Amino acid sequence: MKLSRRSFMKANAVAAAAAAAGLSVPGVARAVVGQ
Amino acid sequence: GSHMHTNWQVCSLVVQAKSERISDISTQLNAFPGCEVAVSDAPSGQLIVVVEAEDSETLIQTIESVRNVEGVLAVSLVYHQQEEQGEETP
Repeated sequence: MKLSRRSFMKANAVAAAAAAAGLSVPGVARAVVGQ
Repeated sequence: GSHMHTNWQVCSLVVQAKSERISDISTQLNAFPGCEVAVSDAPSGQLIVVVEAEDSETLIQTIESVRNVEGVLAVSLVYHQQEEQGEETP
């Protein structure tokens, strides 16, 4: 299949779906690493 | 991967339905071409599914399915996904 974005989109989608729909925090917590 | 970004219209909608209801209908959204489940989580019986269409008029059409589906008790779609320019919020 032609799937090449659900990995990058899911990163931002969860940020607007978790802090809004109280969903899970996949990329809204792990921040101990900077750079 | 190098330069390569181009899209027409698509966003992520959070369908809210019974915990085992969404598995039936939510999983279906992933089977459709336009609609596609991006994040599948069972925090309260709601999953995230993105849908793309000619324009917003067609995009909202899909919501009629999840909203009219009994298993769906609520619907919170808030997320713009398109490559072209920046001028909105998260």
